[PDB]
Amino acid sequence: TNIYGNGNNVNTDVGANGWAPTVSTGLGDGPVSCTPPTPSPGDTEVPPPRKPFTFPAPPTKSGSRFSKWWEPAAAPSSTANPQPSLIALNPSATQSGNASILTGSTAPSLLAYPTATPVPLPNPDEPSQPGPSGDRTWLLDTVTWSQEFTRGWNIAGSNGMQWTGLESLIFPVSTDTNWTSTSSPTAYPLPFSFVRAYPDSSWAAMYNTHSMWNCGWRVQVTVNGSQFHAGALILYMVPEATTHAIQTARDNAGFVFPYVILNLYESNTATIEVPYISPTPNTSSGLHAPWTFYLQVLSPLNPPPSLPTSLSCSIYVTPVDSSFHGLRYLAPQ
Amino acid sequence: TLTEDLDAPQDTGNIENGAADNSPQPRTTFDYTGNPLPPDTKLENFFSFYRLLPMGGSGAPSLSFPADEGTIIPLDPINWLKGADVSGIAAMLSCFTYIAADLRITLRFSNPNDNPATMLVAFAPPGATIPLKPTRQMLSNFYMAEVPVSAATSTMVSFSIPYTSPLSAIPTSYFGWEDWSGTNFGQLSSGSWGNLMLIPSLSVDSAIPFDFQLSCWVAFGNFKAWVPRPPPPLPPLPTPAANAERTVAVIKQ
Amino acid sequence: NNPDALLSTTGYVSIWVQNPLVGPHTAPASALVQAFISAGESFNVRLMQNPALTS
Repeated sequence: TNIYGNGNNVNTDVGANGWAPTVSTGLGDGPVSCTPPTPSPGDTEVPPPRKPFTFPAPPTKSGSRFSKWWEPAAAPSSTANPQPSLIALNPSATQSGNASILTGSTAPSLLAYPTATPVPLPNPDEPSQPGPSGDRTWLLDTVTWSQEFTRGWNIAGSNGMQWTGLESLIFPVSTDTNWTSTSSPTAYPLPFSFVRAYPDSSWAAMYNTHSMWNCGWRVQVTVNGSQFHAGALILYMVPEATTHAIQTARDNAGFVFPYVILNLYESNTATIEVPYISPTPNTSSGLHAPWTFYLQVLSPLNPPPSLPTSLSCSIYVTPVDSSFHGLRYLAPQ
Repeated sequence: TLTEDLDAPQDTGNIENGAADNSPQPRTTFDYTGNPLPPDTKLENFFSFYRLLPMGGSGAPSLSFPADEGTIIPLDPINWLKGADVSGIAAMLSCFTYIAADLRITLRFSNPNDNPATMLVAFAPPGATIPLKPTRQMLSNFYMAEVPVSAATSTMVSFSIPYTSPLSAIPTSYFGWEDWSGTNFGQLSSGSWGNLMLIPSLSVDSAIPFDFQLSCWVAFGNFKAWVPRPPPPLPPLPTPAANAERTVAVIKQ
Repeated sequence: NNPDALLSTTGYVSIWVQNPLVGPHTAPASALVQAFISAGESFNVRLMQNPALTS
């Protein structure tokens, strides 16, 4: 029994073996398959913040392989301990490059997906990464929460892209035409709406002139209601897709993404830690914004009577372990 | 066990953290025991079976291309989702953003007119310029197949296409542009598995050319899917209202 | 006498609102916030001079 019984446990060929001398033989043919390339070295950078930047492959040999014909010879959530309500103290803090955010009560904080291993970069260059500026916590628009929002209202500040903007955005990027309309905006794509409102910041200075960019993102929202308010929020941090394919007026199964309910009962705060998910090592600048941050309402907050109906909140967004590759003339975006 | 317990531990917890705890509570008088997982759940076993894809931008299941003209049959996983049905291969891949597999097509086509015929099926690896009007000589360099089709109808054929994309992972949804200057928003033409261009032929070359009709089954293999998304909506059952609560949860009472 | 001069200052501090007060309608209207300043560790000085306020 050699090279037989492939993709066991099922009556089908699962391509268990990428290649065998046996498959594709003249006598018999199986389905084809593939194997990993190992494009030798390159500044091994892929997902933050595991990127070492040191190239495993020898540098400058440029050996080549085939012999040229013109040369003669060459060579948690566990029920063991339950987090108390916001009455109890339970301190916590989440820092960053310089700015930091204290909190009381219980702060749900998670790391959405575990950090993947590094992979050799296709291009050969040294990435230029800036310590803060371009780190710390940048404050996006402070959005107002209102009582009249029903379930799944997609509340957002002044820096978000409008619903119809999520389709037919146009060129190039911000035209100010899709960002200003009656009733807006549904949500902010993370790469595009961060540069907006922060051209001065170095991260902003970069990502214009550097072409491909690499960043992991972490988003943090802070809502403190009085001990008597009741409500909830969700932070989806949806990976790239049109809203129409992602969610339409339903949001019922939408917990498959990262979520971290705010739940104004026991919590003042929520964070998310997201490694960046994009095809190819580095996305191109000025296009292809991979993460989009939605903020939704599970239950309408009904405030204590005789007190103001509105309630206020802010959103803190920051990069993690940024990098860039390649230079060019400045591009607006 | 022990039956009556004064001190038994509570079932309370917190679901606010992203992680959700699904372990069974140790209730008294209950012996909870794990179960082996039957191997219909794993992806690479579940996607190795053939399913029917919706053809073209819309108007599934079948495509009808008139004779003498080839159809390019785009394999973009982004084109399938457009006009995609609630149930089918179409909407199952909507659960994952990125997929990598060697896509195995089996296509069948039935010629209504009665003469035997031959289709010439070619695979243009992504990306590759598809000739605007294909010719037998030009179409042929790529890769060849000669499908004799029975005169009455229904002649099948299968194929095995390795994973050629340079994207490493092909997106099933892409938010951004393709061309630097141009528009083409919301899709990428270079992430996919080639295109199948196929040019019919008739030796008799009789009048009343007519139109061939086809449909194809597609089953991935050695499958990998990197990040999940929520599955598409399924229309719920109607409320009988005669005797409710038998099925369909009641609420708001 | 030359307060806005180099080596004589460092940057500004500040205290900004972010989320305004909320509370039941029994609770008081306002709450004061008092700010103490005490030199931490490593604070050092030298070179005696008469107190530089009167002068």
